[PDB]
Amino acid sequence: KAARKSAPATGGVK
Amino acid sequence: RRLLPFVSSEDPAQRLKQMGTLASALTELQMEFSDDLTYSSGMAPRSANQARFEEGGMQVLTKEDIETLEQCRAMCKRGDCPPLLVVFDSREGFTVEADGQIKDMTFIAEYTGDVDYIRNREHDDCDSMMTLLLAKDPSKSLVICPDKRGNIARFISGINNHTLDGKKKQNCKCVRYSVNGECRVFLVATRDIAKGERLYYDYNGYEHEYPTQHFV
Ligand SMILES: Nc1ncnc2c1ncn2[C@@H]1O[C@H](CSCC[C@H](N)C(=O)O)[C@@H](O)[C@H]1O
Repeated sequence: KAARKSAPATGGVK
Repeated sequence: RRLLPFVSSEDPAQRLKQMGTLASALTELQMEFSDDLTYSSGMAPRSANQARFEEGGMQVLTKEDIETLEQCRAMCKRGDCPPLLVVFDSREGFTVEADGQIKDMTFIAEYTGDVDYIRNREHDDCDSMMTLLLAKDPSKSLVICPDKRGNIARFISGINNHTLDGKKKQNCKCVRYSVNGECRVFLVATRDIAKGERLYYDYNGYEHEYPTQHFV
């Protein structure tokens, strides 16, 4: 059923 | 806020020991080391990885930050890896801990592995898939799959997103940046990390596709 980590593409680090 | 290069362990024996724990864990998963995104047959071609397809656009890595990225990459080629240890834990599996100090805003690693279409991995059991590109047309969305090839990033733990105090363990962050028009996934320290401190970031930093209720 597929588990996926995900990260934002905006907003920078801090 | 600018990306900082990591400081490798000064003792060459410590660096070889560090690199050995990573090679040991890759061997345990029958994986080949790979410090870059790879485009294999039957998966996605390098032409599919274009940041302009990202719905809502993708932040662009600045020339100053690209320079730092290139230094860290060059450091890893000659044997100056970041000060990290892959360590087995009975409740988490393989984990990554600092084997030296890592300052706030320090580049830790790129998330590498095979680039594939999300459409091609709807059934895949791999526990370490990481979104690369989220396109308006879902058949163009891409995911990094470090099941056959990858680096230390696939071993870093995530936080429990369900507990009242779980957020307190996060000491780094995963971000996606456009580099030369392509999507790239990087890990950066978000506070000063002490030697022996285990690394944790938020696996669900954009979508909520990773179950974490049972995480420690
Ligand atoms: N906080 C946490 N508590 C328990 N397990 C965790 C965890 N963070 C990550 N993991 C484990 O790591 C998996 C993500 S890939 C991370 C590397 C993995 N532990 C390994 O041995 O190769 C998760 O599915 C979970 O099994």
